[PDB]
Amino acid sequence: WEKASGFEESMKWKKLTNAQRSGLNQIPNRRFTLWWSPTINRANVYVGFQVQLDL
Amino acid sequence: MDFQHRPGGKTGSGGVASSSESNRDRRERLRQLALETIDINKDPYFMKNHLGSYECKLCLTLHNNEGSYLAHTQGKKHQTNLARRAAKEAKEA
Amino acid sequence: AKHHPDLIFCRKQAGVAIGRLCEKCDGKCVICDSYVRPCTLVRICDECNYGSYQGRCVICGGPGVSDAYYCKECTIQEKDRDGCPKIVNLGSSKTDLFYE
Amino acid sequence: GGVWRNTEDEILKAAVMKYGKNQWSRIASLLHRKSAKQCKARWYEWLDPSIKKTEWSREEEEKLLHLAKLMPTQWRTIAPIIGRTAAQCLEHYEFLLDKAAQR
RNA sequence: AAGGUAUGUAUCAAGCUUACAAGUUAUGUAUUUACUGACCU
RNA sequence: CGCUUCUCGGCCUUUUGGCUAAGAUCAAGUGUAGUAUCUGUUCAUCAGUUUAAUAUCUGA
Ligand SMILES: [Mg+2]
Ligand SMILES: [Zn+2]
Ligand SMILES: [Zn+2]
Ligand SMILES: [Zn+2]
Repeated sequence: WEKASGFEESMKWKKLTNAQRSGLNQIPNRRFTLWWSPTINRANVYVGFQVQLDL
Repeated sequence: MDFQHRPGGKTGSGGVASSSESNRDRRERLRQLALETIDINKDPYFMKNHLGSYECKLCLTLHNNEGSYLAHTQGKKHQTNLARRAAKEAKEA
Repeated sequence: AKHHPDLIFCRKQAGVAIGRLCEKCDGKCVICDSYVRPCTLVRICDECNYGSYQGRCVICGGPGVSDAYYCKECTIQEKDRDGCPKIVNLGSSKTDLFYE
Repeated sequence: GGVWRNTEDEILKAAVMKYGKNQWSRIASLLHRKSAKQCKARWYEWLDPSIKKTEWSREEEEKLLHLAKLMPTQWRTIAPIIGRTAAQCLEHYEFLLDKAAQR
């Protein structure tokens, strides 16, 4: 799995306005959701409305 | 997500500036501060020259920044050696 | 160089050995120490090109890559017709920085 | 380190003259080394215009030498009582007077 | 569902609307602050 | 002439209004070679030293 620099010692010590300082990091939260995409997006739990992405 | 209780920010923000622009704004801000303090003190000997430095005009002394001028208000009392020029201004008390 | 005032040049008779510059200093002139208008190759003496010191940088003493040159402003002042411009001593910079 | 030379003391005097008393981040925003904690610490420790930073009297010394015997440490409890009140000006008095009562 | 990809102006048609009423130089120093050299991994 | 009141002008706090949990948080720099500038600071008559000239030493 991931190994890469979540500690990130002195990250490259940047300025970090507000929401990039205290907000939640979306990217592990969405790679977990990508990872179980067959069972979080399974076609037959309710079998009514489905919406296909464009392109 | 708390869309209510997340630390907010506005779109199109451009972000917080780097150290060079921040402390340049600090130097301009401090210039405005010292200018308004000597304006309140109504000091008639503060001069700023052709390159952004400060001069005690009776003193004829140069100063790099603001606190180099307004800490030159205590030493070398020509500030009261204008009593000689006041005696030339008026031959009595 | 012009920046470090304590660096001394070799200044002996310039032989046939063409000077070389390291990869960190390519494009630098040797005397006026700039980047533009290179006009004249560097000829270094035989003591400052002997054996272990062949193809070595004129300034840094690192491994050379490209040939060294003088400016046009060193050329027309004839600062190429003095001795060999091989900077000899390493003094008070890149020594204490090594100890730091 | 907190060295506090003169060219920041006089800028702090100007800033407290402009901005106010309970507003310290806004005047630590123009000092390039200092935080607001250090600004509070100096302007109440050294630069306050109520601080009578000289003139050791005789009434306050006979006061403190049996006020710093009531509560033997604690030079921040007996600093407002003496009113010399820099809380180390008191400690300067007490160590100087116990050198001069020893010699 | 809202809570995020701003809103506020200035010209250019269908949407909708009635099909109507109508002739004082100065020193020595403790000492910051500024400044220089395309100085430097 | 003097006294009190009224009205017009010469005018010396006017910052964007109020309230919440001061609404809430934040704010890293090196090393090298050199200069400039503040603050602190202090400034009796020969003889030779020295200096463009001046200003240390020694002399009574
Ligand atoms: Mg918002
Ligand atoms: Zn050149
Ligand atoms: Zn050589
Ligand atoms: Zn090189």
